[PDB]
Amino acid sequence: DWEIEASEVMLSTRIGSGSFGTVYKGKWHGDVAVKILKVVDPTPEQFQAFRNEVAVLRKTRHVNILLFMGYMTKDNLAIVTQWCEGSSLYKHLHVQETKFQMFQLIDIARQTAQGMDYLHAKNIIHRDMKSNNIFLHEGLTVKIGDFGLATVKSRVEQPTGSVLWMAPEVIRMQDNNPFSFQSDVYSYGIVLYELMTGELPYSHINNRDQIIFMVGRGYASPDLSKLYKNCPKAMKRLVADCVKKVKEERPLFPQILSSIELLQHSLPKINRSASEPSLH
Amino acid sequence: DWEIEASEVMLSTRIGSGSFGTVYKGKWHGDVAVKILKVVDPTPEQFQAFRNEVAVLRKTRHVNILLFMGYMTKDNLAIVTQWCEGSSLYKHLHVQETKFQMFQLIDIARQTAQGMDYLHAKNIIHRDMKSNNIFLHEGLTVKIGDFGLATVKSRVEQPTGSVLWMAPEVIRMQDNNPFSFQSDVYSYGIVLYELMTGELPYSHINNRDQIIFMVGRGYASPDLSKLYKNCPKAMKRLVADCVKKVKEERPLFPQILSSIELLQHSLPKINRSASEPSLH
Amino acid sequence: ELKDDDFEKISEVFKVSHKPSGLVMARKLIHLEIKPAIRNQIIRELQVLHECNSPYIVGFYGAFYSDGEISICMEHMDGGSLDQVLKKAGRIPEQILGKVSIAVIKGLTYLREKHKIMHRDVKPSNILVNSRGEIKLCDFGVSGQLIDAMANAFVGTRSYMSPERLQGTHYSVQSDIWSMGLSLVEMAVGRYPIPPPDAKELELMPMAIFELLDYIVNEPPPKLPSGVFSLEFQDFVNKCLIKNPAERADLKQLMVHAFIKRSDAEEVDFAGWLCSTI
Amino acid sequence: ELKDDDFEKISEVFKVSHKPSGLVMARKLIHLEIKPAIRNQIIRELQVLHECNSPYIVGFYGAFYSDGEISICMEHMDGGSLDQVLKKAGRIPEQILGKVSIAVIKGLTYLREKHKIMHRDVKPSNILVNSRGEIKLCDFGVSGQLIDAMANAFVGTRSYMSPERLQGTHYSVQSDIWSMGLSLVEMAVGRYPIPPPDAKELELMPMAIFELLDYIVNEPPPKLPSGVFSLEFQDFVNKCLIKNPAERADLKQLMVHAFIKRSDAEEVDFAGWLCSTI
Amino acid sequence: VDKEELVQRAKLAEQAERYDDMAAAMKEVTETGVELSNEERNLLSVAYKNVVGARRSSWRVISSIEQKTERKQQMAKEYRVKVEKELREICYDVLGLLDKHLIPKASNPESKVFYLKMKGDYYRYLAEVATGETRNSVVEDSQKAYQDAFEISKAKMQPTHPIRLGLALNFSVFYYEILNSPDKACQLAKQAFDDAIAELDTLNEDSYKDSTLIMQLLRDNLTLWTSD
Amino acid sequence: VDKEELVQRAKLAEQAERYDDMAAAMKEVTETGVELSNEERNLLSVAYKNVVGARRSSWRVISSIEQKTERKQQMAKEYRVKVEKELREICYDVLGLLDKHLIPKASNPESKVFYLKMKGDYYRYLAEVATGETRNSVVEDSQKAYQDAFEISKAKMQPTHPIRLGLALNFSVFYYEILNSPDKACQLAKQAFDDAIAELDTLNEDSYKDSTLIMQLLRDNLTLWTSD
Ligand SMILES: OCCn1cc(-c2ccc3c(c2)CC/C3=N\O)c(-c2ccncc2)n1
Ligand SMILES: OCCn1cc(-c2ccc3c(c2)CC/C3=N\O)c(-c2ccncc2)n1
Repeated sequence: DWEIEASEVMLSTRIGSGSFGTVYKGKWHGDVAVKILKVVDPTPEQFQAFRNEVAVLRKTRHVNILLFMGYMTKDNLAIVTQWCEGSSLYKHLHVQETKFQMFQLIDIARQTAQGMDYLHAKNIIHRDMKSNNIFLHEGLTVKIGDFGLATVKSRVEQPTGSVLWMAPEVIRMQDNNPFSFQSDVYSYGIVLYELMTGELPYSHINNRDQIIFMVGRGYASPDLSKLYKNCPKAMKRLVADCVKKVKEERPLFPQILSSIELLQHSLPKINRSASEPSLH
Repeated sequence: DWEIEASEVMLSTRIGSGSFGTVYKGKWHGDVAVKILKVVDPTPEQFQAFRNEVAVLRKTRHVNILLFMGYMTKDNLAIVTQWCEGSSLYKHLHVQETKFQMFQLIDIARQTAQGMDYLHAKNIIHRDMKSNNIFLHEGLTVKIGDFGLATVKSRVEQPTGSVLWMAPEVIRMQDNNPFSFQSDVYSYGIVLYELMTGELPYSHINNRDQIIFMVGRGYASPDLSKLYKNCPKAMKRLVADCVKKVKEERPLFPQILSSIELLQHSLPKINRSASEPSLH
Repeated sequence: ELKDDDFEKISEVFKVSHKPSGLVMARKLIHLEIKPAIRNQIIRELQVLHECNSPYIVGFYGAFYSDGEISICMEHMDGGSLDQVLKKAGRIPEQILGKVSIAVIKGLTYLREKHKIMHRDVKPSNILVNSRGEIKLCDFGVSGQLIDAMANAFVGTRSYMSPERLQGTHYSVQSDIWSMGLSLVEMAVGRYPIPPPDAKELELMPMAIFELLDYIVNEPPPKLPSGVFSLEFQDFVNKCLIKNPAERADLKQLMVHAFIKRSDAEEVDFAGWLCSTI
Repeated sequence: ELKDDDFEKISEVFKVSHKPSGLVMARKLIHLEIKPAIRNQIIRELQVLHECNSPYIVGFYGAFYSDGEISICMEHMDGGSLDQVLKKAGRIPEQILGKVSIAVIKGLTYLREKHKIMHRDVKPSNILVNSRGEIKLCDFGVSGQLIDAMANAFVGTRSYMSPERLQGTHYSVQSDIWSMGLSLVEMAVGRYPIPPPDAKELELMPMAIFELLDYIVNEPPPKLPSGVFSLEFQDFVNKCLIKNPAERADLKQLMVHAFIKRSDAEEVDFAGWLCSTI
Repeated sequence: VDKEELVQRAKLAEQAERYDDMAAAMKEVTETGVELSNEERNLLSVAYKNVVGARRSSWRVISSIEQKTERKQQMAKEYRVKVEKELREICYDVLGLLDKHLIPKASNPESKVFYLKMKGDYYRYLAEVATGETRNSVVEDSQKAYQDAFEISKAKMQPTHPIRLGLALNFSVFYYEILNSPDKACQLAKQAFDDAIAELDTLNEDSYKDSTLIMQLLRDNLTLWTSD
Repeated sequence: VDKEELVQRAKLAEQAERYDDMAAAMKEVTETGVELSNEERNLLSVAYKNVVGARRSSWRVISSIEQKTERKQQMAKEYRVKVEKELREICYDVLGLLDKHLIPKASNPESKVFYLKMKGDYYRYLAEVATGETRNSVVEDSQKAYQDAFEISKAKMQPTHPIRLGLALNFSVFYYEILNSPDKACQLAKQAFDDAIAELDTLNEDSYKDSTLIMQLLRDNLTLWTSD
């Protein structure tokens, strides 16, 4: 199927790390990216997570969803996917600090929303949506990144050690299966929030175990006034509705997609009123 | 698997046609494109071709290869794939007549060569490489289009009614199985030729059944002098070697890819010598 | 002015009648991608085809460019084309063939004397007889740009084509005459001129394109048996079918043929034989 | 000047010794993506940590930014940390605990009197004893920007954290003191302060993070049994562990404790007990 | 000889991006008194529009800096005086040429419409900076020329022609930026755009493409105005 | 008061893209006689480089048209005369200012290197159009200034500093475009680029990024020259 021989891949550089491995800019029929386990051993739990990763990536074929080229089991096990130009969205927000005009930002949101709708359509919970996952291929297009703990319905909860994007009900961990589409929706809302505030959520909160408690008990909430001054009001209300602490009132992804499409249809692309252009 | 329900897809417009169907700009989780059979009936031969199309598209996952989202069997059978911004390469060459700088042109060749190398790696013959198939998604990136008669090794020859790209040995049809990697290589060379001449191959020849005979008996050959004056000489020799009438002397795709990579490493990106730039 | 708006589809290249004029009309939906600047050229010569009418030529009406396609405004014909009518009826007697031959001969001479242009293609499917019994040959190679677009096109299953115009770029009207002679032979036999078939099939009355073209260019054109065809007919069609252009039947010696006179003198109502086929 | 070039890996946060100085050295490869402008800030305060030395604090060496990572240049310790040594040895007697308590108390007071900054985090894995027997507590919350980067980080399996600094943004040193009291209790028992376990386990000597935090904030801090701990020790550690900051053991009453005097007066060679554990 | 030579010079200059040169050249072209054709008036439009647009952008950016704001404020003010003097000089030259040789001698209706459009444009550009009685007079004159152009267009000119549509574009921007009446701009732009919609396919593709571009611009800016 | 006010005016002008204004302002800045710092000389560089680059592009395009070629040839020739006069005037002003107030009073080595680089650049720009004894004199003077700058750089300046690298870039382009000796350009550019390679990591990231940009430019143009 997508098996990959060990010798062919030409690993180049350690770009970064995270999520059960480290990323290399391999070379297999042009630019790729390889997620690789640092430890050589085939630990059964990480092996099973790898198998689930393979299956879920094989379940997806969308344009805005990372293109899983293959999985190699020989030597240290790895996943080879498309190399994405530019770094992740987290870098483009809080490391590059490149400005995003509201047109571009809403486009990014629309694309990634289409991606999430695709994952949900084939009955997959991403379970790990963040800003480190979103990748910005050139031309302002978007791809949803790793799906390491993303799984199908299968009708296990792991902190995955990623706070500020996890949902409060996911944090609370009462029913032993608190992973729903609305959890992914709340992750989406958090991504929108950090896109439209310019910083990470809950800036005033500092300590990690402080912020987990503050968002968990619900004492703390994202400060909507911290958003950009210049942004469409419908988008603001959509962010607020998507970040609702209560699960059932967060919007399912087709509805948020419809709202975003309405926003696109009512997008003031140019703040100034352009007149007669210089002919030809 | 990739089954698609009939009601969900929102077909919009007839962009064009060709290759066992007609193309519509559907709507299934964002922009798509649907190849659809005009006749409702499930003719067994076209059904089997459709099944082979499904299998071969499921065999491919590359970035420069068209992203097959799914295949729907209910009602009139169809394939849904990524919608590609901009028309095909044939349009961008002989309908848009937009100029391609040699940098951009060689980039297009490199990308599509990587794509062909991918098809060949998993043992697929495209068998139908043309300029109508190549699609130019925004940012000058490339995707290899339909694979309607593209098949795996399976170790049938059809004129497919597409002349000026078919290989002479494919035209001659002596062994009843004249479809090889070198046939695809020659198709690649013809695409390079039309990219680097600005017109269709064999312009002076007019009649179709004249040109089939002229290229078949070998009396006619592509006029290399008709290529662009401004182009790297290594590229010219690669085109000539790739368009060799004799099969065994045409280069296998990894070698042509290596030659193109060398060309990239020796690419004079700017004809003029840029000096000290205006600081910041 | 003419447009596809007032076009009511009837049957099947779609058979779509004209709404306001009350005339059943036909559209040729042969479409492909061309530069629009080239697309400017096609309409004007089709206007010239409209302004010319002959009693043995198709009805011509002004064509136009629709939303992405090139359509042709030709007349109706219950006879459709020759391919299916020969397929249903099988074979064709000498008299009908001779009358079709004189029809196509005088139509192409009408072309050569009016539009100063050669056929550039002749094909039995392009031969077609009116429901009331008139041969209305159509779709000439009048427009250069259309032929240029058709350079990039499908593969011809049976290219009834003159080998001299194939091998050498030196071409002449005699080549089209050889093509029409081959078309006449094909409609006579009822099958593609493969090498002469079994004596069984003759007593009763899949191959690749490139090797067929090789057969045409290399092997002699097929002969006509004398046990089913009159001696003058076969002799004259062979004369029209000779590969050497020196003894190809030019227009004058085309009308010279005695069987041409027999077809003119004979009475064959195409409508009657069509209804017998219909 | 210091760099990662002259760094020879030995063992494992990697244990990578210094090449030219001949000193076995340790690097903390805690890495994540930050704005480089923020990254400017971290090094200068680490220099301040280098210029301060205490007989009960880790060896400090100048840190630096490598090719995409933040490394820390700390001293070697065959004792490693407290977590694994308690895991191997099981539990710990009163004397060792008291000596560790005075070590951490005077180290944090040294911090509070020299660097004018609070610990901002206390953790038993951050408690560690030298191979020759010196408690060398390290990795303080000295650098604000590092703590800011660590805001976006993993989830803490057992956040030994003061509930008052959790719920309310009003925080004080007494909160860190409560944290260190909890760390002392944990190292005493040998397990996370879940509600008191079975009397079987006490006679012998998986839960989610958020509900653990809820237990800390809501339920009283766990008590220390008197059948395995001296009355003064448990009483004083409980006083240090009270949730109300009013009766939290400030530094002065921390040194006031009689068991502090017993630990000062007693003789416990950490090296001997380590070798017995080693 | 003079007219065609100067026109070729203007084409050489537009391929050279240097603008003062064909500014003077077309000034001399208009003062000659020959009835300008389509190409010559189009080149006039492009040249004058760009030579004023550069300075217009300069004024816009310096005004944004002034809004960003003590000595720097004074120097921004004096530089604003300079750029306003430049715009006034160049636009006054333009309008004087228009009402001297172009408007009075404009026989064909389309050139009259074109000149009225340009006149309204430059009156608008003055209104961008004009205040007090200056603003009053320039606004009144701009509106008079504007209503004149729209009347002559609706009387004897194609609704879906590029000139009438771009006309409407400039009407709408005038109503918003100067008249400060966004509603009137909204309805006028929408009604003209609907008139363009109705007869979109009446004309050929060559006009159709540019018409589509400019009505896309109309859609954009009307959405901008209704976004508030 | 004059110097800082004029400098703020120059910054306001670079945010305004209007160039003649800070051209005159920096002329007055240099004539004052104050020792220019890094920011002021950098602004001088940017302003003068762009104000000459616009006209340089104009001359390049009109020369391409002239090569494309009877009356049109004459008018292209006369317009070339105009643009050459403009370039000569502005560049002569630049060099006079340099050798009047900047070069003689330049105490620190880096500013001396900077001024020599600018002088060589403008001598090169003249050589672009100079012919006969004009070309001979300007080429000799440009080479003298160039070798002087390279000597002072290699004597007392950082090899991997941005100024020395961009120096080398302009040396290489001078050798190709003017001296017509592509080989000498090739080896000089390559050897300077290798010197930049050797000490790439000696400096901080802030210099490292711009150095990488300009040595990428060096790689590009050396590949251009070796492509032939
Ligand atoms: O610090 C993290 C930086 N970083 C992580 C990745 C990444 C993340 C997830 C996954 C892969 C790569 C490959 C497979 C996968 N999930 O399956 C990338 C990246 C991926 C593709 N193109 C460019 C960059 N950068
Ligand atoms: O005249 C026809 C022009 N034309 C053909 C296609 C096309 C070709 C092949 C295939 C598909 C679409 C869909 C599936 C497929 N092969 O499987 C496209 C197109 C595809 C995607 N985005 C834009 C345009 N344009």
